[PDB]
Amino acid sequence: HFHPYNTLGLATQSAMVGLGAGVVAAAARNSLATGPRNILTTFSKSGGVVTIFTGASIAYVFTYCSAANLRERKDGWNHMWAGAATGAVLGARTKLVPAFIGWTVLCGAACGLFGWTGARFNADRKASLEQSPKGFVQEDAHQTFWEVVHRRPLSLTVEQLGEGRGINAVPIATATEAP
Amino acid sequence: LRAYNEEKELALKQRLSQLPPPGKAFVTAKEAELAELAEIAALYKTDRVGILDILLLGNKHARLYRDNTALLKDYYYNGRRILWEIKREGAEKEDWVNQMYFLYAPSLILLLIVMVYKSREDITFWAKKELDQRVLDKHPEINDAPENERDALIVERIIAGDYDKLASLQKKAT
Amino acid sequence: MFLTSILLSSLYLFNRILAWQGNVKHFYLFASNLLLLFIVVLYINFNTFSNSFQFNFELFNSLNPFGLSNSDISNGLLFGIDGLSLTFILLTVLLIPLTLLGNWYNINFNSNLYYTLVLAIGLVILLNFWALDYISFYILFEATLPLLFILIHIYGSSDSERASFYVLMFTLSGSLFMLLSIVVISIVLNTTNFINHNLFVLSLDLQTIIWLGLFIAIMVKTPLFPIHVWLPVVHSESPLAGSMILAGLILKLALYAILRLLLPLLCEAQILYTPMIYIISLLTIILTSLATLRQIDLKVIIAYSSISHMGIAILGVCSNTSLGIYGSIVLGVAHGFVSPALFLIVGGILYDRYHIRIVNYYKGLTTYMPQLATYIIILSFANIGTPLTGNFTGEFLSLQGGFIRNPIIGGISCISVLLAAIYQLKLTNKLTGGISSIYMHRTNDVTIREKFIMNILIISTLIIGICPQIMYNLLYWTVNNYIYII
Amino acid sequence: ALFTSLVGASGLGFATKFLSNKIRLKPAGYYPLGYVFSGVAWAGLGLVLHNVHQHSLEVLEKKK
Amino acid sequence: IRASFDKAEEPMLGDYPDIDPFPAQLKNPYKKYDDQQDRRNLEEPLSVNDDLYDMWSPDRFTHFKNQDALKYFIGFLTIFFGASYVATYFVPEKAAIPREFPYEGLWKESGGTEKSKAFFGQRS
Amino acid sequence: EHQRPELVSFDDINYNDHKKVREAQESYTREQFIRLEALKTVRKALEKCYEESGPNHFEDCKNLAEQYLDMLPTHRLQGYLGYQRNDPSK
Amino acid sequence: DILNEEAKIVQALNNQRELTIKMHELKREEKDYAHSYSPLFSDPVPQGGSIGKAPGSSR
Ligand SMILES: CCCCCCCCCCC(CCCCCCCCCC)(CO[C@H]1O[C@@H](CO)[C@H](O[C@@H]2O[C@@H](CO)[C@H](O)[C@@H](O)[C@@H]2O)[C@@H](O)[C@@H]1O)CO[C@H]1O[C@@H](CO)[C@H](O[C@@H]2O[C@@H](CO)[C@H](O)[C@@H](O)[C@@H]2O)[C@@H](O)[C@H]1O
Ligand SMILES: CCCCCCCCCCCCCCCCCC(=O)OC[C@H](COP(=O)(O)OCCN)OC(=O)CCCCCCCCCCCCCCCCC
Ligand SMILES: CCCCCCCCCCCCCCCCCC(=O)OC[C@H](COP(=O)(O)OCCN)OC(=O)CCCCCCCCCCCCCCCCC
Repeated sequence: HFHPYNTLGLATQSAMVGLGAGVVAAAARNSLATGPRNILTTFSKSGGVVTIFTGASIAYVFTYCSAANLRERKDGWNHMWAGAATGAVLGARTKLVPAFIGWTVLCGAACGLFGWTGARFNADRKASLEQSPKGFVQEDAHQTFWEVVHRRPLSLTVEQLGEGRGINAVPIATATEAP
Repeated sequence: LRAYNEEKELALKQRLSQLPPPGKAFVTAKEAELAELAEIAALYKTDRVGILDILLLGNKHARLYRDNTALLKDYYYNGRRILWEIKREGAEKEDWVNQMYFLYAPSLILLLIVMVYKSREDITFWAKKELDQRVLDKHPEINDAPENERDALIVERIIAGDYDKLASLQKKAT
Repeated sequence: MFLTSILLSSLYLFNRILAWQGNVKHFYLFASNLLLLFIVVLYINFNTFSNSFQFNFELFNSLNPFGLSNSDISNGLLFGIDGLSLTFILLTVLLIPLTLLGNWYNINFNSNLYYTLVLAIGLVILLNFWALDYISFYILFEATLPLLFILIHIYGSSDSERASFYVLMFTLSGSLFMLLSIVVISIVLNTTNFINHNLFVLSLDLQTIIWLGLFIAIMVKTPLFPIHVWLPVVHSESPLAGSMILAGLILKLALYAILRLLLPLLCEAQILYTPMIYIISLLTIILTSLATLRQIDLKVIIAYSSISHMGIAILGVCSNTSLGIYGSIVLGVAHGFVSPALFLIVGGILYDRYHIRIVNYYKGLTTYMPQLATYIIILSFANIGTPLTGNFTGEFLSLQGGFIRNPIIGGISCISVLLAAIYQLKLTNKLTGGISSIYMHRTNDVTIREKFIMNILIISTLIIGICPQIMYNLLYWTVNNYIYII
Repeated sequence: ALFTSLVGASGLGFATKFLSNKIRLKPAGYYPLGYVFSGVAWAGLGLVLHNVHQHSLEVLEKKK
Repeated sequence: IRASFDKAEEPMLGDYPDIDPFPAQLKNPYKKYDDQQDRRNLEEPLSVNDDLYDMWSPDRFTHFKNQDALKYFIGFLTIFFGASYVATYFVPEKAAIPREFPYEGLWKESGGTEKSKAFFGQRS
Repeated sequence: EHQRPELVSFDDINYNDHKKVREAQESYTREQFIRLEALKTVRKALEKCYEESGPNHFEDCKNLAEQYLDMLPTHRLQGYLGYQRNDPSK
Repeated sequence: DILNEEAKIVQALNNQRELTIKMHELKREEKDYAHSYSPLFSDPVPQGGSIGKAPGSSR
């Protein structure tokens, strides 16, 4: 089915990557600047970039792996919880409570909308319309995604929708027949 | 239809050039200056041209016209607000009442009349007649009854049998 | 040659009426009144006994780009009606001269511009109900918005700018995701069509995605609670005809679009989601009608009233019942009658005279204007759900259909009869009674043109109120069409 | 039809000449002969596009 | 200022006078105002949440404190239902039998079937 | 003139021609209206039974009342979409 | 007379639907070297660079 994650291993890999991105962005901030700057103002007038990269990396991957491990499935919700943790780390830099709540909620919603579309910038090859079976079914078969039919099985309607509202396993007519 | 005169209309504009603006011509809170303007208000009220002239003639005449009617229009309504001017009667036709009482209102009454009589052809009248027809088709012997009995006899069959055929359309269920 | 000679004659007659009369407004009234005559003659030749689309015509086909096309292969833009379309067209076309009437003396500066924009918006929402492709529905669904932007921006209150922006912004932003969903339909089926589209079945996981993109656009246009946000300001800072055409016709256009576009091919989706629609419908009836009580401005109250009535309307549509569908249609048509009369009462008789819309100035309008106060009360009571008016027929059959599908949602949906009365009569007794206001100097009684508009918009509620069967001859197909009870 | 395409493309030409008169702050019928000129030019573009579409359909018929 | 929601509106207002909310009814009626019916002078600053302090506002009784009146109302409520519920115990029995019915309790008469005699039936 | 169009069904027809699908659609629709007029006829007869009977309507037309309350859940407009989108026994 | 004019339009739209599905299949179909490169010189085989050429270099 699935495979659980190594939260400590993926977290320390991301911590090293965020440390590296912080050093690169601090050097790019020195060299693209004005005023008296030296070799030691890399981490002095840094603007706190290495804290941004480090905290965002560790929080997103730790909350993503922990939420994927306690739910025992991988879907778009884990990106929502991880993006909420990222928004918590980015929103604590502005030391205000309603700001913080806004950063958490909106960053979590944006990352959940990201992770629900596949969590990929690029395309998936087998899932797109162009590389998948489309059009009508040629004979009767299990109608896969992207396919059209004329008539659907009623057993599927009872299994997917329910046995309730106006919906029945037998139409209301021949359930009421004279013999 | 009717016709206008060019020279009268040029003389109208020559009259209008020596006249004050509409924002001055009545703001004096009589008949030395206020008696030439009510003439001009009747000149607005009278209609200079019909349909045969507007199609066939050029645009210089039409521009001269439109300037004349705009100035006469201001001299009519400003004098009606401050103070033919010095009357007070009831009979009058606003510009819209020609084609709202005589075209909008009768077409709306025509929409009412066609909705009311088009409601005769409804599914419920037709379905009642059809169900009576099916009962008369299966059991024709109630034809032989007199007038008052037959309807009642039809009801005794409507209760005694469904007469739908809706289980026959759903032949894929059984 | 004949139909081209008609146009070459009529454009010439137009140019001549321009050269001789400075306004056009006579010719615009004449044209829209002729459109009435034409559509009712189409109603006479309409066959009610056929479910079919009777008067079909293709535009912009390959083999004939300019005009009608009779070919074995069709890729243009289809157009045609059933009963369900035609009802709204009737409600459309009798509204169009009245707004052209409604500003007959208000607009002074640039007449021909304003009346051209108002008639052009009315023609676009005529052709909205004729359309038969998904794309040809959508091209004209959004043709309105430049005309609405230019109309709200140039003319209005002091706050014309922000209101014209919001009518572009929210309406656009919902309509884009609508386009996303239309594209996803048009690449699976390879056919946008209002005829065949109940035949095709999509996967439940694929209906699950498509339906969100259409439904959030209908959430924007029939303003349900998450985005009900542009509606009071685009009314409260509109001119008169823009507000009338908006709240009488655009909201009912999205009420039409939830029937025409969603209920045929999203059925198996639609059952899984009726509780979400009932959440949002009850939550936009309760919470918008409660926000009406704290209002300082006067056109804004009738705006939030329109929100509450459309919130009642859409839970008859998604009710999966004959009663609910018919009640939503009779609510939509009767609200399209009663509501522009209320925007006339706040905007025409009461903003043309005093030019300020704050409620606190207006008191005791009876003793100087008795027949206006007469109108204000009998249009108040027609709005609530007080019967023999057609608004109650819509509210009643909609609440009944909403009680079928889920009874507990109908129990709290039924208190809307109370909540819709509170703010409306709270406004009505403040306008009607008291010593006449020290701020308002006495002005003219209601003129003949305003009384004309009012008498028409009140008789047309009362006829539907006394007998709602007068338009069942159009809908008895389309009440049975959208029902999915296996 | 060939004829309606001609009349409508000439109508597009009348629209271009009208809008070009009216950017110039001229009257509508300022230079009336230019309506004929532009209408015949845009009608000729209609001729060309209609004939190209004829030939493309005739190529599609020959693939059977 | 005086009410709690008026204090809740305070951090929103900016360059607005923040005056004391006072009821337009509990103004005395005999002082001459511009509008006697509104009880309001021509240019008088309107309060934070005015329409609760309007003449068209609630009636706003002044003879009882509202918490006290809550107690008195619920007191009369509770004493009536408690007195009636306790007086259900001190009741006398009646002197007649509840009356009987022919044809086995008219069960055929009130619809009924021999298998449904218990649901549509009387005392016999 | 009381014309009677012919009944066709959803199952024998091809769904690729539109002439037969629309006829089956209108047919199933109109049959629901016929079935509904049978319901309304029994409601009219039950009202006449009650008004003639007076006090003994409990036993004069227990059967007509039970007939009406048994027909009411199953005799209404149901919709062609539910039968044409889904197939029983497949 | 209205059901037949339904069916004419639906036939004319299913014709366009099949026309599109065909013309979308015709794109992803692979194409010959004579159609998708130069028509003249239909071989991909080079024999390029023949002045000091060695026999046995052909394969
Ligand atoms: C309009 C409002 C905005 C709506 C935004 C749309 C985004 C919604 C996306 C939904 C959708 C695209 C459909 C969208 C088309 C309409 C687009 C509308 C406009 C687009 C703007 C992307 O579905 C995504 O869902 C994500 C989670 O929800 C998954 O995340 C990831 O999870 C991990 C898994 O490995 C990743 O490892 C991880 O990296 C991610 O965490 C992705 O796997 C998946 O691609 C669905 O696509 C997919 O659905 C499945 C069904 O199950 C289909 O399988 C079919 O069914 C089975 C037999 O029945 C058989 O398997 C198969 O034989 C058959 O093929 C696929 O065919 C496929 O196509
Ligand atoms: C700018 C937005 C983008 C625009 C995209 C859409 C462009 C629309 C352009 C307007 C032109 C459409 C209206 C005229 C076309 C219909 C004329 C016609 O002849 O209809 C033919 C139809 C059947 O005729 P036929 O099959 O030939 O048989 C006749 C037997 N007696 O006969 C009929 O069934 C009657 C048809 C009635 C049509 C009523 C339409 C109401 C609106 C009319 C004015 C539309 C102008 C709108 C201008 C604003 C642009 C949207
Ligand atoms: C078997 C069970 C038995 C149950 C019995 C117990 C039932 C108790 C529930 C009582 C509810 C009463 C109905 C509430 C709405 C009544 C509205 C109303 O009457 O407003 C009156 C008010 C004017 O009154 P006033 O100014 O005080 O005095 C005037 C005399 N000079 O008019 C105004 O000022 C207009 C503005 C205020 C309008 C009210 C706005 C808020 C409405 C809240 C409605 C709440 C509904 C749900 C109630 C839940 C109760 C549990």
